[PDB]
Formats: sequence, structure tokens, C-alpha cells
Amino acid sequence: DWVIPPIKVSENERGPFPKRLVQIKSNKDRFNKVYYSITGQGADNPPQGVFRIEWETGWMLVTRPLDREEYDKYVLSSHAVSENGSPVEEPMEITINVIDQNDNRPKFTQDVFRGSVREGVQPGTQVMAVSATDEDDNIDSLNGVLSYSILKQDPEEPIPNLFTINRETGVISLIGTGLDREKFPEYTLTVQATDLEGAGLSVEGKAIIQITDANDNAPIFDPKTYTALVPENEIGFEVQRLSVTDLDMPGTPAWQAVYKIRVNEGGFFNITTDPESNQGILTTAKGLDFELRKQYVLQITVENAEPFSVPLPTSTATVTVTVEDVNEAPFFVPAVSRVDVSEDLSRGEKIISLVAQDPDKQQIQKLSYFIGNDPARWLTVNKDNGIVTGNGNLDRESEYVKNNTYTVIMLVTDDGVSVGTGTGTLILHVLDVNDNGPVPSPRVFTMCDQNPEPQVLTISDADIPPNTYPYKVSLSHGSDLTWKAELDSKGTSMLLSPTQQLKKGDYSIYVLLSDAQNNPQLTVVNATVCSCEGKAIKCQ
Amino acid sequence: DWVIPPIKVSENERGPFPKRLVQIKSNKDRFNKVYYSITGQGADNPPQGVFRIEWETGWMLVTRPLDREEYDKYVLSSHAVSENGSPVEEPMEITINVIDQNDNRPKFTQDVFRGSVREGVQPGTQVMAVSATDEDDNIDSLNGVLSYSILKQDPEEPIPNLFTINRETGVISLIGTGLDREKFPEYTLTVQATDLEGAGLSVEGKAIIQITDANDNAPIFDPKTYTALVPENEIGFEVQRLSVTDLDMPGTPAWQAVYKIRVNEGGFFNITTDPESNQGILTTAKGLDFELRKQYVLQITVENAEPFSVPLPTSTATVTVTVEDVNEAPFFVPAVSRVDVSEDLSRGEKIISLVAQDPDKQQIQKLSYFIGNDPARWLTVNKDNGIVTGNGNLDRESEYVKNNTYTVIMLVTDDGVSVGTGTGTLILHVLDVNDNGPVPSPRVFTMCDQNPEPQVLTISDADIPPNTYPYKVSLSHGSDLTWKAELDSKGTSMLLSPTQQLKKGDYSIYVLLSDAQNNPQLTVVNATVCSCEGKAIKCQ
Ligand SMILES: *[C@@H]1O[C@H](CO)[C@@H](O)[C@H](O)[C@H]1NC(C)=O
Ligand SMILES: *[C@@H]1O[C@H](CO)[C@@H](O)[C@H](O)[C@H]1NC(C)=O
Ligand SMILES: *[C@@H]1O[C@H](CO)[C@@H](O)[C@H](O)[C@H]1NC(C)=O
Ligand SMILES: *[C@@H]1O[C@H](CO)[C@@H](O)[C@H](O)[C@H]1NC(C)=O
Ligand SMILES: *[C@@H]1O[C@H](CO)[C@@H](O)[C@H](O)[C@H]1NC(C)=O
Ligand SMILES: *[C@@H]1O[C@H](CO)[C@@H](O)[C@H](O)[C@H]1NC(C)=O
Ligand SMILES: *[C@@H]1O[C@H](CO)[C@@H](O)[C@H](O)[C@H]1NC(C)=O
Ligand SMILES: *[C@@H]1O[C@H](CO)[C@@H](O)[C@H](O)[C@H]1NC(C)=O
Ligand SMILES: *[C@@H]1O[C@H](CO)[C@@H](O)[C@H](O)[C@H]1NC(C)=O
Ligand SMILES: *[C@@H]1O[C@H](CO)[C@@H](O)[C@H](O)[C@H]1NC(C)=O
Ligand SMILES: *[C@@H]1O[C@H](CO)[C@@H](O)[C@H](O)[C@H]1NC(C)=O
Ligand SMILES: *[C@@H]1O[C@H](CO)[C@@H](O)[C@H](O)[C@H]1NC(C)=O
Ligand SMILES: *[C@@H]1O[C@H](CO)[C@@H](O)[C@H](O)[C@H]1NC(C)=O
Ligand SMILES: *[C@@H]1O[C@H](CO)[C@@H](O)[C@H](O)[C@H]1NC(C)=O
Ligand SMILES: *[C@@H]1O[C@H](CO)[C@@H](O)[C@H](O)[C@H]1NC(C)=O
Ligand SMILES: *[C@@H]1O[C@H](CO)[C@@H](O)[C@H](O)[C@H]1NC(C)=O
Ligand SMILES: *[C@@H]1O[C@H](CO)[C@@H](O)[C@H](O)[C@H]1NC(C)=O
Ligand SMILES: *[C@@H]1O[C@H](CO)[C@@H](O)[C@H](O)[C@H]1NC(C)=O
Ligand SMILES: *[C@H]1O[C@H](CO)[C@@H](O)[C@H](O)[C@H]1NC(C)=O
Ligand SMILES: *[C@H]1O[C@H](CO)[C@@H](O)[C@H](O)[C@H]1NC(C)=O
Ligand SMILES: *[C@H]1O[C@H](CO)[C@@H](O)[C@H](O)[C@H]1NC(C)=O
Ligand SMILES: *[C@H]1O[C@H](CO)[C@@H](O)[C@H](O)[C@H]1NC(C)=O
Ligand SMILES: *[C@H]1O[C@H](CO)[C@@H](O)[C@H](O)[C@H]1NC(C)=O
Ligand SMILES: *[C@H]1O[C@H](CO)[C@@H](O)[C@H](O)[C@H]1NC(C)=O
Ligand SMILES: *[C@H]1O[C@H](CO)[C@@H](O)[C@H](O)[C@H]1NC(C)=O
Ligand SMILES: *[C@H]1O[C@H](CO)[C@@H](O)[C@H](O)[C@H]1NC(C)=O
Ligand SMILES: *[C@H]1O[C@H](CO)[C@@H](O)[C@H](O)[C@H]1NC(C)=O
Ligand SMILES: *[C@H]1O[C@H](CO)[C@@H](O)[C@H](O)[C@H]1NC(C)=O
Ligand SMILES: *[C@H]1O[C@H](CO)[C@@H](O)[C@H](O)[C@H]1NC(C)=O
Ligand SMILES: *[C@H]1O[C@H](CO)[C@@H](O)[C@H](O)[C@H]1NC(C)=O
Ligand SMILES: [Ca+2]
Ligand SMILES: [Ca+2]
Ligand SMILES: [Ca+2]
Ligand SMILES: [Ca+2]
Ligand SMILES: [Ca+2]
Ligand SMILES: [Ca+2]
Ligand SMILES: [Ca+2]
Ligand SMILES: [Ca+2]
Ligand SMILES: [Ca+2]
Ligand SMILES: [Ca+2]
Ligand SMILES: [Ca+2]
Ligand SMILES: [Ca+2]
Ligand SMILES: [Ca+2]
Ligand SMILES: [Ca+2]
Ligand SMILES: [Ca+2]
Ligand SMILES: [Ca+2]
Ligand SMILES: [Ca+2]
Ligand SMILES: [Ca+2]
Ligand SMILES: [Ca+2]
Ligand SMILES: [Ca+2]
Ligand SMILES: [Ca+2]
Ligand SMILES: [Ca+2]
Ligand SMILES: [Ca+2]
Ligand SMILES: [Ca+2]
Repeated sequence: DWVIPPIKVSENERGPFPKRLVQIKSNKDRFNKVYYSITGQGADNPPQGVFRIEWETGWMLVTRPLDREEYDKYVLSSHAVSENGSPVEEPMEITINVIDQNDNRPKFTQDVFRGSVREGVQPGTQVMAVSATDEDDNIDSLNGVLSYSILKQDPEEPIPNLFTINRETGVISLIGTGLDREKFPEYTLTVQATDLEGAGLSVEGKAIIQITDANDNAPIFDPKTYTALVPENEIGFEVQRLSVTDLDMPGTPAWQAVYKIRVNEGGFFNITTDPESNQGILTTAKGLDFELRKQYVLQITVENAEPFSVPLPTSTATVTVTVEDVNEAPFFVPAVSRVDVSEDLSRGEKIISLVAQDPDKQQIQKLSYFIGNDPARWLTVNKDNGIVTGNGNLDRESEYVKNNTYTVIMLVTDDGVSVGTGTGTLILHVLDVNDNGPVPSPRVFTMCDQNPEPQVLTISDADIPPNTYPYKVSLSHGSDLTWKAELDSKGTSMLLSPTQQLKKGDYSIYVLLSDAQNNPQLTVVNATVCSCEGKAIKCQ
Repeated sequence: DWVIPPIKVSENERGPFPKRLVQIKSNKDRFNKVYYSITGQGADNPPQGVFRIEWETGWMLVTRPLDREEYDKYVLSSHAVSENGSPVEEPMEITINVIDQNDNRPKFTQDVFRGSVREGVQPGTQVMAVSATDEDDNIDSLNGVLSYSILKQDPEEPIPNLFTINRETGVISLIGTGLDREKFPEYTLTVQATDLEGAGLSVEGKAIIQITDANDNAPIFDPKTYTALVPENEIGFEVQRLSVTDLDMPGTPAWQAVYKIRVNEGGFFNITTDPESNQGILTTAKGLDFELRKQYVLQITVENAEPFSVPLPTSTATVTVTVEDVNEAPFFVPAVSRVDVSEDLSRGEKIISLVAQDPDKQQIQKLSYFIGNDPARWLTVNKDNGIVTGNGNLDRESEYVKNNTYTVIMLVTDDGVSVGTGTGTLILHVLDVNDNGPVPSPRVFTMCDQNPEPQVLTISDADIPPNTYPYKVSLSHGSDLTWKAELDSKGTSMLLSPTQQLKKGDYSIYVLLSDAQNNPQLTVVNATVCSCEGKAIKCQ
């Protein structure tokens, strides 16, 4: 058909109501009276009564103002019946479009936006982002397009133009330079959005930016030069602690100190760090020792764990140390294999005039010499002059003496001012003299009767050679009660044989030898005889 | 509903016909085939067939070109029935608006406009007014708004820009200066009107302006100096006529002449004007007279009835007159009570030597003296010398003479060259002489007998005093036939009485008187007597 165009109507209209929109006519009215009515939402349906028609003229009206924001369009159905009561025309659809008007102010997405950036970054860096909206049209008008802006950053210091915002997108960026967490950490700037691309109505928001941290700062010592005293030897011990103040953020690696000495003399120092006021705690690496050095001039520089965000001054601490003195024990010089001395020494004679030395050249402390180790008592010391003399009777020949030795240990004490011990061994070579003289091996025989065979006997000397070289056998009172002497060819033994057919048991034979001579006297080597033929038998 | 918008269509469209306008669909076609038709003016109604629809597709078309000027809009009704034959949708109204196109040239209201203005008016004066129209739109386009103009005034002289026209209203006004009915009275200018405020199409008209008249001109004489001759006395008469030429419009007061003399000597001149060539007709106010003046130098200026529309030169006419001569009658000087003359004058004696005078000093014309009035013939005149002598017998005493007078009139005639009369009266004092003498009153008595009483008688003189002073009575032959004389005391009468006793009737008495003397003789005063006693009785 020839339909009927949609009807545009403005919003928030205002004048004298009613307002005729249009007029409709059924031509089938030649016959009876026609009754015009109309139906739909806004008609008889909810919102009832916005539009109504004059049953007799065919006029359509808007009865009151409208807000497209509420309902932006309506569709209606129109009718025409006869007085008799019958419909005449197939109904007719009707449309109305509600044209937008700038009745709406915009509104920010949130009531407050927050942001953050680091202090050392470069100009032209994107920080935050902000939103807002207008409910009016924005597809055929500007009643709903906004334009963003900024008008007041607080801390109007260092300067007041650190940022800008993209008018269309509302994004903010760092424009200037001079950000420092250490002086001004959080800005509060006021934003506004406007109707018709900055032309219409405006509103406010608030965005707040916190500033991350940077290693803008270096560490600073609170003393620059310290001093402490120290002892030579127990040690590995705490000398002095140090103080400092970095200014970036505390629990952070831009706040933790790292040290080191420049030069470690004997490399006898270690230094650690501590999460207190991360003071510098210095200590001794390997004890000290001395009388060698009293002075210690060393320097320690301090850094952070992480590198610096800028060239900065490295700052050292210069420190002086002094070693207190402890006084140590003295010592005999050697451990003496000294005196190759003979057995004939006169009880009270100079053996070893000895001396001991003591470390501490503070030496105005003497000591006393004491002896100590010990198989039995011979020797003697002058305690205030360390003089070892030889008292007593010695005898290389016999008991304690093991290999050609006699080892003895002695002491010495550090007095004068405190304490001390000195353990020193002393081996002294004893010597030989020909003391003893020759002696027979077996002392009792068992001779036989009829024809006894030679009674083997031998010789032994306690002395050391030559002193036991060859012999000379001799038979004293009974050199004839019949007894005849004899030597083995290979030196050592002697052959003892009677020369008479003598008696039934129990009787001695006086013996007498010599080796350089010395002559011993020996003696009786008794002789038990019991009935027989010729071989030395078990007796009775 | 969701109707269907009006359809705009251009006018004088042109391309390949048909032209689809729009397509309609009934959705109730799920069931049968639907048949699309359409109705109305331009459809099935007159203009039939401008639009038609394709029963099966639902397309609407314009079949041929259109002229909004003919029909600027159409309304149509669309239908849709089922094959079975039933309608499905309530019909649908359809509208088409025909948009204007500049197909129309404008046209002047009239084929020729006329106008008129007066020559002396000022620049910036509204004269005519002109109209014209275009039939195309003029409420949303310029297809129908005109712009007026002018492009050719004829008589491109004095200059060619006497006027302008208001482009929007088409009114014309005088812009320049130099209008003269007398040289260029009617302009013919060509006008044009145009489409789109002078932009589109144009056409022509014609406006013609006549120029009213003004008193631009003054009157001019055709002679500047005239002359005429004239006679002394019959008069009030036409001397000379005058000619002139004003140049404005003829039957008009800017063409009628008005005159006047500058100086009217004795105020004896009048001059009128005449609707001929309104010549100046001069005449004589009160006759002239003379021998007093021959010359007349006078001037007459000429104006118009209505003042002048500009300073102009007043132009006079200087004129000379000459008076011809007529010769008049002579006159005795006075009218004479002249001659106190006596009665004794000698017949033929000088009474009044008189003279008369005649006007015209051209005097070489004499006259003749004649007498004329008349009781009887005494006097006489010398006609060629006017001398009145006295012939005859006169007599103061008696007949014609009334009071002491005698009046006579005489004449004199102007000859020599033409004609003349002179009536002059003449009274002449006559005088007294003592002519007559005394005389008795009654001449006949009636006396009585016995004793007659005195017969009274009296006296009378024809003379004038002293000449009749007192008397002297005398009785002649019968101074005694008995008669005795007597005078009255108071002079006049006389007492007559007998002295004898005398006779019976019929007889006279001779009487005789005197007054200076003169002596009269009188006479007989007869006396009739009849019988009696004493009183004068009636007789017998
Ligand atoms: C930003 O927020 C802080 C915290 O309240 C406030 O003190 C400051 O004034 C605001 N503006 C700036 C530029 O710091
Ligand atoms: C020396 O060492 C001591 C240790 O107690 C310290 O207090 C002092 O500051 C250091 N410097 C000097 C000059 O004494
Ligand atoms: C670190 O020590 C320096 C030296 O006096 C001082 O100026 C600074 O304030 C200290 N740091 C802090 C956080 O106090
Ligand atoms: C202190 O500094 C030294 C030197 O680098 C380092 O070895 C040590 O680990 C540090 N102490 C601490 C607790 O970090
Ligand atoms: C530390 O060493 C320096 C370098 O010679 C010296 O001046 C200072 O006296 C020493 N000790 C102290 C107490 O500073
Ligand atoms: C000698 O030195 C040895 C070796 O240590 C030791 O066993 C002995 O007791 C010391 N004295 C003697 C008498 O041998
Ligand atoms: C010296 O050392 C000895 C070791 O035999 C010890 O018994 C003694 O106590 C020390 N003497 C002193 C005075 O400290
Ligand atoms: C020295 O005396 C000390 C103290 O008893 C002892 O420990 C040590 O064994 C002794 N010997 C030597 C050779 O120092
Ligand atoms: C040997 O025997 C004799 C005889 O009785 C006896 O006197 C002696 O003591 C024994 N031994 C020695 C070495 O004399
Ligand atoms: C005006 O009309 C007269 C009369 O026909 C004509 O003679 C004349 O040429 C026209 N134009 C002017 C300027 O007189
Ligand atoms: C004189 O008057 C006569 C009258 O007939 C006239 O014709 C003439 O122009 C006038 N002027 C002169 C100088 O004659
Ligand atoms: C009027 O008289 C003057 C004088 O000759 C002449 O120039 C003028 O043309 C006359 N007027 C007319 C209409 O002829
Ligand atoms: C001619 O002029 C005289 C002088 O004003 C005037 O009185 C007279 O009426 C005029 N004649 C006519 C016919 O207008
Ligand atoms: C008119 O009067 C003038 C003025 O004196 C004179 O010149 C003239 O002759 C007179 N008559 C005539 C004929 O112009
Ligand atoms: C005299 O004059 C008178 C007065 O007019 C006149 O009547 C009379 O006729 C004249 N003549 C005489 C004789 O009186
Ligand atoms: C003169 O006047 C007389 C009047 O009495 C008249 O009769 C006569 O005609 C006149 N004479 C002449 C010559 O005109
Ligand atoms: C003079 O004569 C004339 C001509 O008849 C007459 O009319 C008139 O009366 C006479 N008388 C006088 C006094 O002029
Ligand atoms: C008087 O009478 C006488 C007598 O008859 C007579 O003759 C006479 O004529 C009369 N009158 C006069 C005047 O004489
Ligand atoms: C020093 O002592 C610390 C504590 O035991 C140890 O961990 C470190 O290895 C030593 N040396 C150094 C150079 O720190
Ligand atoms: C000082 O030395 C440290 C390393 O010990 C270094 O990191 C720092 O950059 C140095 N100072 C300067 C100004 O380069
Ligand atoms: C510490 O002090 C000493 C002496 O003044 C100097 O040699 C050393 O360089 C100093 N360290 C610093 C960082 O100044
Ligand atoms: C530490 O500081 C001292 C003195 O200021 C300087 O001479 C030395 O070079 C510094 N050490 C380092 C490693 O920077
Ligand atoms: C004594 O000192 C010596 C060094 O000559 C050593 O060999 C020996 O072991 C020491 N003996 C003791 C018990 O100290
Ligand atoms: C005695 O001398 C030997 C040879 O020098 C030696 O090796 C040994 O130790 C010493 N003492 C003993 C009991 O062998
Ligand atoms: C002159 O004669 C005319 C004609 O009768 C008259 O109307 C007018 O009043 C007279 N006087 C003047 C000054 O025109
Ligand atoms: C000449 O006189 C007339 C009146 O007689 C007057 O209207 C005219 O304006 C005068 N001429 C001039 C140039 O004024
Ligand atoms: C007419 O002519 C006479 C003599 O020339 C002169 O006096 C008079 O002014 C003239 N009038 C005019 C208008 O020239
Ligand atoms: C008429 O013209 C004469 C001469 O041109 C002039 O002298 C006179 O003033 C004029 N008269 C008037 C009334 O203008
Ligand atoms: C004659 O003239 C006289 C003037 O003296 C006049 O009184 C009288 O009327 C005249 N008589 C006649 C008839 O003219
Ligand atoms: C005569 O004289 C008288 C007086 O002067 C005069 O008045 C009269 O007119 C004269 N005539 C008559 C008839 O009275
Ligand atoms: Ca709204
Ligand atoms: Ca809106
Ligand atoms: Ca808005
Ligand atoms: Ca910083
Ligand atoms: Ca730092
Ligand atoms: Ca920092
Ligand atoms: Ca030491
Ligand atoms: Ca020491
Ligand atoms: Ca010591
Ligand atoms: Ca020995
Ligand atoms: Ca020995
Ligand atoms: Ca020996
Ligand atoms: Ca047309
Ligand atoms: Ca048109
Ligand atoms: Ca047009
Ligand atoms: Ca003119
Ligand atoms: Ca004029
Ligand atoms: Ca004129
Ligand atoms: Ca005269
Ligand atoms: Ca004359
Ligand atoms: Ca005359
Ligand atoms: Ca007389
Ligand atoms: Ca007389
Ligand atoms: Ca007389």
C-alpha cells in the first residue's frame, strides 16, 4: 500500500498539551458513522494514555512529555468500526520514534581510580587508564561522546606538569621528569569528562598515583673512621661493628649492605652483614700473633645487593686496629741428645749447662728451671740458672738403660708476670767402663762315677767390647782336688774335668777368670756326683 | 501504524518510461495468491493511467512526465484481494508531491503601463509603478521571485538617466534633473523582470511617462514699443492693441496675460486683456481734452495669473500717444448784467461793446456775432465786431419789463474752419425818466340831487419816485360850473364837490394835475346825476 510514515517526536517536549500528531480517515464512511479508536503500549496498554484519538475526527495526539531514555519508540494499531458495530478497515500499524536530547550528564566508571609508576622511568611512559559514560545518543549526535582532561595534580611540586591524558581514550602518561619516591611519593590529580567532545557538560573524578622505588641512593656510613683493640690468641672474634644509612626502601635489596676490605694483609679478616641496621660486623679470620704488628689500616666499601640506577659515589670506611698483648710460655731450645758422658762421673759435675728462651719481648719476666721426668734420682738442676749437674752413682751396665740410652724430660716456668710451661726431652749418651768380670754359666753339675765326661761350662761379661775379649782360666785352692781347666776353641766355654777317681757327691771347685785381667774371682760351682759310667746323668 | 511516507517526484521528468516508485507486499499471502490493484485520480479516475501497479509483484510506477503547474499532488488508495475473491487488508492511502521546476517565464501585469509627472519637481520623487508575475514556486525556491530593471529611456536627451526603479517593488522614481515639458514632454522606457532575483529568465514591458506643465516661462511682447493717434472728445475709446507670447500651456493661467500701466497721469487709461492671443487692449478712461498735452510715454508690464515657478524677467512695453485736434465752440465771456442805461437813449448808440473767446489756439478761425432771444426789436449788433448798439424807442414804464428788468440772450458762431455756438444771456438795467403825469381813479360818478356828498377821486403816476411826489390840483374851463377841488391829508385822493345846486345828469368836469409839475391835463371825469338827498347812489 500507500502506508503511513513513522512519526518523529522530540524528547522532553514542552508547551501546551495536547499536540496533534496526525489525522486519519476511513473512506468507507459514506455509509454510516465511523468510530476511531487505537491500541497498544502507550495506548491502552502500559504506559496507558500517552496517546489518544478523537473517535469522531480521527486526530492523534501526544498527551504529555516523553524521555527516550525511558522508551525510545512506540508501535500502535488503529481502528475504525461502524455505528452498527462492524469493523470497516483492516487495522493499521503506527510508529513513533523518540529523538534524543542532551538531558544526560556523563559519569565516571569508578568513583576513584588508582595508579603506580617507578621513579626512574622515562618521559612518554603510559601509567593509568580512566573511564566514564553518557547515556544520551552517541551514534548520530555528540550528546554522548566525551573528551577527557586533567586540571589539578597535587604536590604541585617539583613542577606541576608531570602528566597528560589522551582526550579520546582517557589514558594517562608521564610527560615530564623529576620523579622521586624519596621526596614526593604519591600524586593526586583531578580529572574531568565532557559532553560533545569537551563542549557540553562536565564532571569530576580522582585518580591517585603512587611511585614505585628506585636505587636512587647509595649507602652512607655513620662513622667514617673507627678504632678497636684486640688480643693475639684464643681467637676468631668480633672486633667492631659499623653503622650506615641507605635511603631507598628498607626490606629491599636497595637497602641491604654488602662489604669487603680492600686489602687483606695475611688474609686474616672476615666481615659479614646483618639485617639489623645492616651494620658492618667485622671479625678476625685466623687469630693474630703479636709482637709482629700493632697497626692495621684497612678500608671497607659498601654496596647494595642490586646495581645502581645511576652513577653514584662509593663510600669507604677507614679503620684502625691495635693488638693487645698476651704473654706466652718459654721453651728450652732443643730437645737434647747431648751428653755422651761416661759412668765414672763425679757426683756433682757439670753435664749440660742449658738455656731456654721466652717469646714476649716485654721480657722483664724470668723463669725457674725444674726437672721432671724420671726413672731414678741422679741429676740436679740449679733452678735460677738452668744448670744440669750429675749427682749419684750411675752404671751404664744395667737396668733402665735400654738401648745405649737414658732419656729424661724436664721443665721450665714463665713467671715474672704470669704463667708458663716448657716440655723438653733430654737423651744423654751413657758410656762404657769395664766394671764386672767373667762368670760361669751353669753353677751345679751332676757328674757321674765310673767315667764322667767333660762338664761343659761357659763365660759371660756384663761389659761391652773390647772389655770382654779373651780369657785366662784359673783354679785357686783346689787346683788339685783334681780339677783341670779348659777353653773351647771358638772362645766362650771352658772344659772342666777331674784327674782323680773321686767321691760320692756334694763338693765345689773354686774358679778364677780374667778379661783385660780384672781377674775374677769366681768361685764355687759346686758338684753333685752320683753312681755311674760316663755320661752326665739326672741325679738323685 | 507504520505508515508509508509521501513520495516526492520531480516535474517534467524525462528518461525511459516506466519508473518504479515503490513496492508493496501483503503478508497475508501465505494462504492464496494476492492481487494488487490501486484506485484514485491519476489512477482509474481522471487523469486516468498516470500510475499503475503490477498485480503480481506490487510495484508502483509513474508512466509519463508531469507538470506540477497542472496538478501538484495526488492521493491514491491501494488494494489486495485473494484469488478466491476476498479482500485481505484494509486499503492503504498513498501520497505523491510534485516538486517545482523552473519551467515558467514571468509576465507583466499589463502590456503597457502609463505615467505622468510635472517638469519642475525635485530629484527623489516617486512617479509610476509596474507589475508582473511568475507561476513557478516562490515560497521555497526563487523560481518565482522577480527583480525589476530598466534598460532604455527614449529621448536619450538631455541626459539618459532621469529615472531608476526599485528592483524588489518595481516602483520608479525621478533621479536626475532637467525636465522640461516645453522641449521633451514624453519619455518611453523599456523595463525587464527576472527569475531568481534577476538570475533566471527575463521579459519586457513598456512604460510611458508624460510630463505635466510648469510656469517655466514668462510672457514676451511682440512689439516692444508702439504708437497710436487719438481725438480729444467723444470718448472712452480703443487706442491700440498689443501682442505677446508666453510658452507654457495655452488654455492655462500660465498663459493668460495680466497688465497694468506703471504711471497713470490723470488716471485716464484702462487696459483689459482678451482670450484671443490674449492681446493687450488699451483704451481711454475719461476722454482727453487737448491743447494741454500731445505726448504720452507710458509703460505696461505683463504677468500671468499664477506666480512663477522661477525668478524670471518681467517684460514691459513702452508706448507713445498723440492727441489729434477737434475744434470747439467760442463763448462770450460773461452772461451780462451790464448796462444800467436810461430810457432817453438815442436810437443807434453804444450800449455794450462786447467780446467772446474761442478755445483752440489754432486760432485762425473767426466767428460772427448774431443776436437771438427776444421780446421786441430794439437793439442791434455788428456781426463781425460784436458791438451792441441801441436802436429804437424804449420805455422803462411798461410792458415786458417785469422787475426792473429786460433780459435778452444772444449768439456767436465758430467759423473759419468748422462749426460753433455760444449761448449767452444778457440782462440790462433800464432806468427811470418821468414820462407820464397824474390821473384820476374813477372816471364816472353818480351824484345825488338834494345834497350830494363828496365824490372821492384819487391820483396815479406811471413813474417811479421822486417823480410822483405830491400834487397840485387844477380846474380848467369849468373852474366854476361849480366844482371845488381837494386833497386827502395822507396825499393820494382828491375831494370833488360842487358849489351850485345844479342839474339833472350827464356832464363833465375838466381836471388838471402836476407832480414835479409835468402838469397833466387831465380831463373830463364826467358826472351822471339822478334825483335825491345826499349819498352817492346807484343810478338810472
Ligand atoms: C595524593 O595523595 C596523597 C595521600 O592522601 C595526598 O597527601 C597528596 O596531597 C595527593 N596529591 C599529591 C600530588 O601527592
Ligand atoms: C676508636 O675505637 C673506639 C672503640 O671503642 C671507638 O669508640 C672510636 O670511635 C674509634 N675512633 C677513635 C678516634 O677513637
Ligand atoms: C644516614 O646518615 C646520614 C649522615 O648523618 C644522615 O644525613 C641521614 O639522615 C641518615 N639516614 C636517615 C634515614 O636518617
Ligand atoms: C656481608 O658482606 C659479605 C661480603 O660480600 C658477604 O659475603 C656476606 O654474605 C654479607 N652478609 C650478609 C648477611 O649478607
Ligand atoms: C687508624 O689509622 C689511621 C691511619 O694512620 C691513624 O690516623 C689512626 O690514629 C688509627 N687509629 C685511630 C684511633 O684512628
Ligand atoms: C727413655 O726414652 C724412652 C723413649 O720414650 C722412654 O720409653 C723411657 O722411659 C726413657 N727412659 C729410659 C731410662 O729409657
Ligand atoms: C706449666 O705446665 C705444667 C705442665 O707439666 C702444668 O702442670 C703447670 O700448671 C703449668 N704451670 C703454670 C705456672 O701455669
Ligand atoms: C709440656 O707441658 C705441657 C703442660 O702439661 C704438656 O701438655 C706437654 O705435653 C708438655 N710437653 C711438651 C713437649 O711440651
Ligand atoms: C756349694 O756347696 C757347698 C757345700 O755345702 C756350700 O757351702 C756352698 O754354699 C755351695 N755353693 C756355693 C756357691 O758355695
Ligand atoms: C515616448 O513616447 C513618445 C510618443 O510616441 C515617443 O515619440 C518617444 O520617442 C518615446 N520616448 C521618449 C523618451 O520620449
Ligand atoms: C506707431 O503707431 C502705429 C499705429 O498704426 C504702429 O503701426 C507703429 O508700429 C507704432 N510705432 C511707430 C514707430 O510708428
Ligand atoms: C513669441 O514671440 C517671440 C519673439 O519673436 C518668439 O521668439 C516666440 O517663438 C513666440 N512664441 C511662439 C510660440 O512662437
Ligand atoms: C487684463 O488686465 C487687467 C489688469 O489687471 C485686469 O483687470 C483685467 O481683468 C484683464 N482682463 C482680462 C480679460 O482678464
Ligand atoms: C514714443 O515715446 C518715445 C519716448 O520719448 C519716443 O521716442 C517716440 O517717438 C514716441 N512715439 C513713437 C512713434 O515711438
Ligand atoms: C428776462 O429774463 C427772464 C428770466 O429768465 C425771462 O423770463 C424773460 O422772458 C426775459 N425778458 C424779459 C423782457 O423779461
Ligand atoms: C450753433 O448753435 C445753435 C444753437 O442755437 C444751433 O442751432 C446751430 O446749429 C449751431 N451752428 C452751427 C454752425 O453749428
Ligand atoms: C447755446 O446754444 C446751444 C445750441 O442750441 C443750446 O443747446 C444751449 O441751450 C444754448 N445756451 C447756452 C447757455 O449755451
Ligand atoms: C363825457 O361826457 C361827455 C358828454 O356827452 C362826452 O362828450 C365825453 O366824451 C365823455 N367822456 C369824456 C372823457 O369826455
Ligand atoms: C667468614 O665467616 C663467615 C661466618 O662463618 C663464613 O660464612 C665466611 O665464609 C667466612 N669468610 C668470608 C670471606 O666471609
Ligand atoms: C664506586 O665503586 C663501586 C663499586 O665498589 C661502583 O659500583 C660505583 O659506581 C663507584 N662510583 C662511581 C662514581 O662510579
Ligand atoms: C677514610 O678515612 C681515611 C683517612 O681520612 C681515608 O684515607 C679514606 O680514603 C677514607 N674513606 C673515605 C670513603 O673517605
Ligand atoms: C672509598 O672512599 C675512599 C675515600 O673517599 C676512596 O678513596 C676509595 O676509592 C673508595 N673506594 C671505592 C672502592 O670506591
Ligand atoms: C720431649 O721432647 C722431645 C723432643 O726432643 C720429643 O721428641 C718427645 O716426644 C718429648 N717427650 C715428651 C714426653 O714430651
Ligand atoms: C739406639 O740406637 C739405635 C741406632 O741408632 C736407634 O735406632 C735406637 O732407637 C736406639 N735405641 C733402641 C732401643 O734401639
Ligand atoms: C476699465 O473698463 C473695464 C470695462 O468696462 C472695467 O470693467 C474696468 O473696471 C475699468 N477700469 C479698470 C482699471 O480696468
Ligand atoms: C519683474 O516684476 C514682476 C512683477 O511685475 C515680478 O513678478 C518678477 O519676478 C520680476 N522679475 C524678477 C527677475 O524678479
Ligand atoms: C520699452 O522701450 C523704452 C525705450 O526704449 C524703455 O524705456 C522701456 O524700459 C522699454 N521696456 C522694456 C521692457 O525694455
Ligand atoms: C519692464 O521692462 C523695463 C525695461 O526692460 C524695465 O526697465 C522695467 O523695470 C520693467 N518693469 C517691471 C515692472 O518689471
Ligand atoms: C444765458 O446765460 C445765463 C448766464 O448769465 C444763464 O443764467 C441763463 O440761464 C442763460 N439763459 C439761456 C436761455 O441760455
Ligand atoms: C429784481 O430785483 C430783485 C432784488 O435784487 C431780484 O431779486 C429779482 O429777481 C429781480 N426781478 C424780480 C421780478 O423780482
Ligand atoms: Ca531525558
Ligand atoms: Ca537524551
Ligand atoms: Ca549527554
Ligand atoms: Ca630518588
Ligand atoms: Ca640504594
Ligand atoms: Ca629510592
Ligand atoms: Ca705473640
Ligand atoms: Ca705476647
Ligand atoms: Ca712469657
Ligand atoms: Ca757399671
Ligand atoms: Ca761399665
Ligand atoms: Ca769385664
Ligand atoms: Ca511545468
Ligand atoms: Ca514549475
Ligand atoms: Ca520561473
Ligand atoms: Ca520648462
Ligand atoms: Ca508662463
Ligand atoms: Ca511650461
Ligand atoms: Ca481741447
Ligand atoms: Ca481743440
Ligand atoms: Ca472753434
Ligand atoms: Ca416811459
Ligand atoms: Ca420813465
Ligand atoms: Ca410823473
